[PDB]
Amino acid sequence: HDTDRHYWRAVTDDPRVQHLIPLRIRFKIFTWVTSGWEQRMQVVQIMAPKDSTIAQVKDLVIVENQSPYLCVSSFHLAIDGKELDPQKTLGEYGITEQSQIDAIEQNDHLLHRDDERPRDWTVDEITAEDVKRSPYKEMEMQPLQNLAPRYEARPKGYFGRTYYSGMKQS
Amino acid sequence: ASLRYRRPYWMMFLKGVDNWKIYTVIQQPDHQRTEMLYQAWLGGLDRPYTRPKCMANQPLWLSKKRHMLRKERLDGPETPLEKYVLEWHKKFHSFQGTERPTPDDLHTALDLVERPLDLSYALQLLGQCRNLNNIRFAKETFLVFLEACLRVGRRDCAEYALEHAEPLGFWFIDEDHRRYLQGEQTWYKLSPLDNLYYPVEENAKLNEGRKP
Amino acid sequence: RADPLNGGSSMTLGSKGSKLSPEPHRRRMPWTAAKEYVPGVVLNARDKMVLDGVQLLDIESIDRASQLDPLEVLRAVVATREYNISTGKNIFQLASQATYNGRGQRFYRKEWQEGTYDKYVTLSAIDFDRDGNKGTAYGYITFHGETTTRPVQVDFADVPGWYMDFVEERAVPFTGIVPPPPSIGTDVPVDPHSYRLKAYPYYDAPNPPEFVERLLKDRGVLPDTP
Amino acid sequence: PTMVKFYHDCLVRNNRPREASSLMRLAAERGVHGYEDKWEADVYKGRPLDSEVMNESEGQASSLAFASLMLRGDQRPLPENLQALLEEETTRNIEAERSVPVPFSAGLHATEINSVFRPRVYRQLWYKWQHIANRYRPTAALKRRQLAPRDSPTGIPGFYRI
Amino acid sequence: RQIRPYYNLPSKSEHGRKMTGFLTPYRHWMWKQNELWRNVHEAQFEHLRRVYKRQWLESFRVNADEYIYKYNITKAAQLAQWECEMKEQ
Amino acid sequence: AASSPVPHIIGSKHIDVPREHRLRLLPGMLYLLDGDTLPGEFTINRVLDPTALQYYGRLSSQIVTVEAVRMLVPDDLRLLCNCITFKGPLHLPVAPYASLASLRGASQ
Amino acid sequence: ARAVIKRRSPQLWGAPGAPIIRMRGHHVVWKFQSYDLVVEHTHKRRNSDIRLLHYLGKHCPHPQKSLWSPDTPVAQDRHLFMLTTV
Amino acid sequence: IPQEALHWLLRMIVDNFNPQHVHYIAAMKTLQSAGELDMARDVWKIMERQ
Amino acid sequence: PSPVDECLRGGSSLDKRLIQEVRERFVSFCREYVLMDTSGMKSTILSTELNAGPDYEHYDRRLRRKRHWLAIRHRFEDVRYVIWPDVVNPSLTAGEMLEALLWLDAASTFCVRKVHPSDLGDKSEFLPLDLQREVEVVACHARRDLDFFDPSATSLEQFTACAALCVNHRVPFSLFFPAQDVCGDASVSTGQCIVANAPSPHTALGAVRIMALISEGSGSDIGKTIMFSDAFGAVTRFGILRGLSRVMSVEAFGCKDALENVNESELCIILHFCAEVREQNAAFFRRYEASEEDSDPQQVSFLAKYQQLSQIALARCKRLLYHPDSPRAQVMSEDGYIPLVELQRHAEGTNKAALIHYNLGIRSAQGMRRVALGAQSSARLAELVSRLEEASARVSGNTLVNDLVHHLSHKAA
Amino acid sequence: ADMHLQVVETMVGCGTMKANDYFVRNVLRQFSWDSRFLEALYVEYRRQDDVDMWAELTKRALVWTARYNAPASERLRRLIEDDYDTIRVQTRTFRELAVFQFRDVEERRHSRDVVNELPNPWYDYVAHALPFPDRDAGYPDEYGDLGQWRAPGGPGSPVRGPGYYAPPMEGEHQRGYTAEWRDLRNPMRPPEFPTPWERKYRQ
Amino acid sequence: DIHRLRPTSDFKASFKDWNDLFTCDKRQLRVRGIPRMTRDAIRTAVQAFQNGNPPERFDTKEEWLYYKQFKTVDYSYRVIPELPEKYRPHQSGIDQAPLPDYREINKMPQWAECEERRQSKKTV
RNA sequence: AAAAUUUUAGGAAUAGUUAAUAAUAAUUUAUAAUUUUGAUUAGAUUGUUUUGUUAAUGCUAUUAGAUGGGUGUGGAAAAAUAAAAAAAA
Ligand SMILES: [Mg+2]
Repeated sequence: HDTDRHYWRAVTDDPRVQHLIPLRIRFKIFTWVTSGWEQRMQVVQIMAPKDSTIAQVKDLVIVENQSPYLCVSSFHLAIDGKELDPQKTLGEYGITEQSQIDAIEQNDHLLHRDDERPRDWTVDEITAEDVKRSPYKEMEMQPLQNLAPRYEARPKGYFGRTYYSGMKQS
Repeated sequence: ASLRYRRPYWMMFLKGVDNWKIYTVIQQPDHQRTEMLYQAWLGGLDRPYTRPKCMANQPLWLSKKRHMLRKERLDGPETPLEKYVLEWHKKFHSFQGTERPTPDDLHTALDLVERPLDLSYALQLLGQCRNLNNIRFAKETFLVFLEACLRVGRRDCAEYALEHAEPLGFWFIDEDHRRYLQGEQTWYKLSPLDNLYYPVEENAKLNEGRKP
Repeated sequence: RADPLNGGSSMTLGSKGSKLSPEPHRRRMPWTAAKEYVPGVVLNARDKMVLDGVQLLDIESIDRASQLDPLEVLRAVVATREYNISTGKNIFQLASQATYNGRGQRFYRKEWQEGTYDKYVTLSAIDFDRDGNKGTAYGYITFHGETTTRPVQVDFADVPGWYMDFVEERAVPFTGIVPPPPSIGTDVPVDPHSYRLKAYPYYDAPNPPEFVERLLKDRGVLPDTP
Repeated sequence: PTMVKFYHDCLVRNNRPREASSLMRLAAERGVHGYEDKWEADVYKGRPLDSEVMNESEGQASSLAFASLMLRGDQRPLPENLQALLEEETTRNIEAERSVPVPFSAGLHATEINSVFRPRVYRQLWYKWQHIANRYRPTAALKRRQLAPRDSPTGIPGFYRI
Repeated sequence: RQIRPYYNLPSKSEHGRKMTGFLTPYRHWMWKQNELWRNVHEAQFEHLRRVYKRQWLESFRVNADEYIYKYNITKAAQLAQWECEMKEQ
Repeated sequence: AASSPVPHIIGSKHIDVPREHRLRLLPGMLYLLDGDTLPGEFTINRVLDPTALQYYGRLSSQIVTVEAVRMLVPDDLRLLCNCITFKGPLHLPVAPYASLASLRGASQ
Repeated sequence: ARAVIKRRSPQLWGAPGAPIIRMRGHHVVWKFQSYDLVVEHTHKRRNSDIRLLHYLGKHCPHPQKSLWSPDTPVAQDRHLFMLTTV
Repeated sequence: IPQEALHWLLRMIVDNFNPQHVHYIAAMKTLQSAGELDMARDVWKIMERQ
Repeated sequence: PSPVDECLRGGSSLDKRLIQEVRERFVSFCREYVLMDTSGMKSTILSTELNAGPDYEHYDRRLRRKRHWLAIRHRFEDVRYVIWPDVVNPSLTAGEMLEALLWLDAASTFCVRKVHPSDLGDKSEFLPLDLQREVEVVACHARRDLDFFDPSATSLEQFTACAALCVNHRVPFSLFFPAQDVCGDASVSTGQCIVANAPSPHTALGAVRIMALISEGSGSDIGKTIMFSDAFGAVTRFGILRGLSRVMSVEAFGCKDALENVNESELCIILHFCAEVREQNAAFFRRYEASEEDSDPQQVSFLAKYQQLSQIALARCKRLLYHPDSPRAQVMSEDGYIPLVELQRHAEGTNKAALIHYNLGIRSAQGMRRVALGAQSSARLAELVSRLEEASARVSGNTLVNDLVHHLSHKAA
Repeated sequence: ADMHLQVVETMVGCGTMKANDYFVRNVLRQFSWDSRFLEALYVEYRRQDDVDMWAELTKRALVWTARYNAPASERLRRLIEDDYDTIRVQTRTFRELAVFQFRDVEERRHSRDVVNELPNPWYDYVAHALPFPDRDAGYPDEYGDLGQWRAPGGPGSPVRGPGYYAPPMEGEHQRGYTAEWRDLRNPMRPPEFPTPWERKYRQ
Repeated sequence: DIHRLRPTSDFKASFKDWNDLFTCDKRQLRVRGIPRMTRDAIRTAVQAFQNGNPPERFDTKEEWLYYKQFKTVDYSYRVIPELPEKYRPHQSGIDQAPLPDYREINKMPQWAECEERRQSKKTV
């Protein structure tokens, strides 16, 4: 239970605050209609930090797609056909929220990933083991079903017939 | 009514020992000498040995040795059937054995009968296959059993199988074997290689000629 | 808990039941899981009065002086077989006398077919040890038409009291695999003329009139008199 | 009688049942007090000594390797290629059972557990010649409040201190 | 205590107890009848349990609301008096 | 695989990882191939135990008939391969967009 | 869950069990015996200075004469009285 | 019962604790998730009276 | 008083079994010094023990270890020419002399360092010994006989210990091997002799010891030890290539959980070895790993082993970083004694679900720790992970050095 | 499951008699389906030809509620309740009916009775649930008396100082011991309330 | 009468008929000369028969007499065997394990000799 | 887990020891720790505004309890014996 916090601080300070961009990245998929295969677009939306590189954006797409049909092989990020250098920042390409980014796959390969980083990893090092969802998708407050409501069963000083003082000093 | 808190936890579900109160006080030095003298009294050990603290019975490696070192009760087999009984116990009566016998292995024991003492050894192997090993017999098992008892001249046990065969395990007994032992027929088989009715005391009456 | 009797109700300790949950109440004792048990005292103790006047012989005693007459040996074998059958029929005693070790046949306990209880086990595999009356049996459990997906270990498979009826169509050889019998709701379509449910959830059997008469005579409502 | 009590506990600690059975047999014949009832039969009567086995093994050849093996009389040895494979089976199983530690012993034999010794001078006793290594008497010999009343000093300063 | 009637299944055993707990179907049926007659009483028991629980919670709500009102007035007057004494000091 | 297209469940050959990366990448991976061709550097152990073959009863009855179950143990004894040979056709209806429609033994 | 079970007071599911409302007595004669309706554990705590959870009241099992009969005569007022605090 | 979500706030004030904003947010969300809107407005009135 | 004191009291020292007895008594003396239970023993400077020793009640806690080390020194000055005589058929083999030298070095590294004012002797006796002549004599007696180093694991530990004795005591390791393997060479170092004669390790820990002795055997000569390529990418010396390929063997680093017993300090050695191999042979790696196909069957094996070792080392770094003190981040000793298994084996299980000594056996194994990254570990791993990349890569966008820096700042705050 | 529920309800409402096969093949074994699926499917069970097919399909639906841990809702049990004269399928347990009869007869007899309709303060409400009383009963005293040496009593005692004379105190203890602590032995004035609850109780 | 310490069947002469048995309370059982546990069992059986429970209980006398012969301190239906001072044959005077006479046990029995004589008569 | 409060008519030394620690399971470091504001040991020794007395903040009494080698079982050793604490119809 050592969570590196032994007091009550109701406010959120600067090391947990991140500056994020809602980047949506398109994938070329194929759906079956009565005629045959039809090419459509599947969008994966991530929150990438502003100072991140394109390899980090690719890793964010890999860890936050949670779909077994999209990130199956080695893909490549591109804008208007021109491929992106994965060692460059998003600010060097001027990538904004309206920038259309595509993911071109090479299905002959097989993407072997190692998800050793948890999905909710911030600087405070507090992650859940049964997390199952990116922290931007989950709600802030919800009902706790795992715990149990417990009432006070140990009286301190008052036990009975007449409340003279109640032993409030104890 | 449980012994969970009266004896140590390694004696959980423990039944069938001689006295489980012995193995709670083994570590006392007067009982520690008594255990090591008992292992020398049982033999099979070249060095002084005590059984482990969390064991009541003998260990599996030690009881396997004493079962292999134990001399058989039948010494000096005269007949090849009695050598097959010693091969039966080394194979189908070893310590913690897994393999079961075969109905063809029972046919080998029923084909080596020479003296009437051999039928007592062979039919007790037939009882272990039905009761102990619980093996379904083959289709020709009563055929080998019938000709085994006729070598030793014992007909009263061969007709004993006909009045109740399903306790003995003979699920197939052909009608010519039933007519022979009950007295309807006077022969039980026809030889394919000699063309004569067995036994040979009836062949002198039935078949006066020899045919291929 | 996972499954309490009548919810949480604690006016008496008998209102909870003789066991508080089907799960084991402690983690260290998995043998305390709630399951259907079998009266092994009456069943495992066979009648020893069929061995009187019968000279049994030990396995190790293969000396020449201890051998018996072959008629006496044969009546000892008959008496030992009648001793092993005297209480009931085992699974391993019924399957050894069957084709393909009884694979695919339906074995059932005596009380598995009476009342509104309907349950059998379609046998899939039996691994005999050297003592052929024991071992371990496997099968698909069918309870009121519904069937398991995988073969389960048949509990109390060595205790006698089992029955089966041999059907040649259900026999599966050692080359093939025993197919699971179909669930009457899921796999095959439901037909009332083929299988009709004796019981269902939220159903209790009607009261027999002899039990009603017996309880009203015990409580004193009916004038029971000699 | 104090020497036989120590020497019997040392031989059973060092895995010597033959030397301990010969000690109880010796103390019963000599008339040592406390040992006239403890007399054990000699199960090693036909067996030779352990020291003469070892130099015989360095230098009948079938009985040379299996002279140390103890048999009941109703036991026979295996063939020598089969028995020697079985003899190394037992010596790897004895060392496997002796290497596992007992979890609540502090690495001690059961003889050494609760075996604190001080001489007889530590508990209200003085010199006597016949008590060579006399263990001090227990604290149940002298109870307090039977030698002096309540709130009154007793003349036993270091009795109950072990 | 679990009743062992004389017409239960007897365990012919010299190494233990002489009567098992295996019933008769009549015993099963009459035990079910007694179970239902206890089930009526325990249903009323649990009903009164939940009724008394919500009664205690509603009483705590009302008394806590009154105590919160009076204690807020008291603490406001106390803080004003403490501020005046601090100013004088 | 008979109802939706799964990406890497059916290949044209065994996946060729190097011998040094064989123990690291291969466990946890599954693929279906056409025909009974086994990978090299493996010892073939056919499962003939009826106690072990009984658990494919629902797989052989309601789906494709199980012909042979083999366990492949390598020279270093550290990477098993459970090879099961099925015989077509499927008893389940196969979608035309499914992965098993790209298999010759499953469609025929 | 002991080796030698306390033969005179056996209970269920170990100590300390569920809280139970009991009517405990005193170690006196019957003519001065009174009862205390108390809330305690299933096994009685004899190693504490807190031997009960809550004290619900006192019941007197001896009937008292109605000392309030001429106040307001109602039906069945002159019968005896059993005093209890709840 | 959902009334306990209103109860454990009130026992927070009887035991002389100052309820933070997360307690009011959690109480109003828990009482809105159970359909008790007047209890959520009572939580708001408790927050205003503090 | 040691037993060796009664062996040097005027006997005939040329007798062979007397030399063997002296050797085994000195081995037992050094081993009972090294494995001494030092639980209650404390050495603090006490003023009242100035003109005397420690008091009679505190002999075992204060005087015992110091007198044991001084007895070890005073017997080493009398015995070191009997066990290890000078080089001019021997009385002792090379293995038992190596064992005596190893226990002597283990007693020398753990000597008593604190010098009290009560001590009448010189403080220079509280320093570790110089065992250079004994390492040279053991090296001569080990190069005298053939097949002293074997592919077994015990001979792998002996190889590690002999390389350690040559590194610590300034002796060249080439004296441990016959001179025809060193002939044709003007001068060879310790680390090159390690990397040329290393056996293939069967565990990750033996490879970690070998990779540590390679780095520590050549401090400034770490460039000349592991350079096997030219400045253009062509492989110069294939002997170093074959040694470095059989260091990162498949029986050691082949499994996905091969680094499950690697602590925070050994992972630094692994990453430092990988970073030094990448830095010394950068023109080889940046040419061959990207889009180059090679015909040499040894180079692809070395490249696959290096990629596997780097990936499992980065995976172990992410394991120790992203899951601190986790049950999947715990380590254990190699061939570790788990006593619950041996307690279940030597008992009788009538019900196998009832495991005896469960509440103690499930807690205890041979050394098993919850592993988390410290300050000295994280500050070194943040350097080594950045060393694993190329010079043209941006160290800002690396998402593991940034996580290590933020972990350092969060744990320091 | 809610995507399959609309398909099952559409196949039930269209009267195609194939919604049960879709529920078996797609929703039964591989989904965590709620009971309202059967609330559509019983209508599909209702439109069968013979009554025995309807009965066996309803009983098989009840066994499906038992097996896959999906308990039957109140609406489904009330749907099967309305056709009990035709199907004779029991949809309530043996326990709930014995509770229901003894509860309903008692509640009807209680509603018709004119005597026991009066309110009962022991049964209707809880008077007070707070740990402390709402008004001052005078106690505690916070002073000693004659023969009491221990003041303050320390653990579990409300006495704060000696009764009559004390060692010299400073600060808030000087104001407390002489003026501000409780004193129930005062015959003129009770221990005073906090402000402003003392101004309106001056008389 | 199911208990050993409740001899209910010893007091058949203490009542005249059925109504006298069923109308007597515990004070009238005390003045008739009945011990405390016996009259408590009698009154409990009468009050159980009045509530609809006939005395259908198993007689626990012989089972408790079986469990009494062991050294259970709490009579908790356990089996605790007594350990004597000599539990091994070597300390009771027996020197070693008894060897069987292998020439005596390997002789042919009398029925085997008679059947061999019958075979020798019938073969010739 | 913490604070806190014992006594000796002839008053002196104490230690499996104190803190640090990448150290579970301490091969290291230190000018270490207790004590004349009364320690350790030895003697007496359950404590407790509950008892008694008196004008008395004085003097004088006490019976709630606990228990590192009997069994690593059990959630917890409290386990070799207790008129109830009614112990699963
Ligand atoms: Mg230091």
